[PDB]
Amino acid sequence: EKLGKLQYSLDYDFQNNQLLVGIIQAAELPALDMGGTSDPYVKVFLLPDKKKKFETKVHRKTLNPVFNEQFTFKVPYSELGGKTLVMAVYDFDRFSKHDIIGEFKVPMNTVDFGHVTEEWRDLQSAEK
Ligand SMILES: [Ca+2]
Ligand SMILES: [Ca+2]
Ligand SMILES: [Ca+2]
Repeated sequence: EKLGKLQYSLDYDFQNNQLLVGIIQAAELPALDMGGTSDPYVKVFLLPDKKKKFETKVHRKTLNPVFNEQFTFKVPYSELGGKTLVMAVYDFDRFSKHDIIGEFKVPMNTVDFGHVTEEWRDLQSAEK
């Protein structure tokens, strides 16, 4: 199974003291519907609390979508280090329980916050 990835561009602005989470694009995702398609959308939040749980616009009928949506969490830097950033790209099924594509987590203590960390990180298979 070709499980795919999500590219992000994540920064912290120290004049306002806020987190910044630039969700760019996903590539090569599995089809979870009876026509070889997916309806992808990213659920974007922070551990362990879940302060501002976000949802991107749904890009219906594609396995390679482009979101371009920066999600801002207004949190101080001493509280940010312990918190771990989650992105879970989901298939929208309109009526039934929404079938997960996959997910990964990124600790803020591993991110060096000089400018912007911009990288492709891979989506691992979730059973949710
Ligand atoms: Ca589905
Ligand atoms: Ca669907
Ligand atoms: Ca379903």
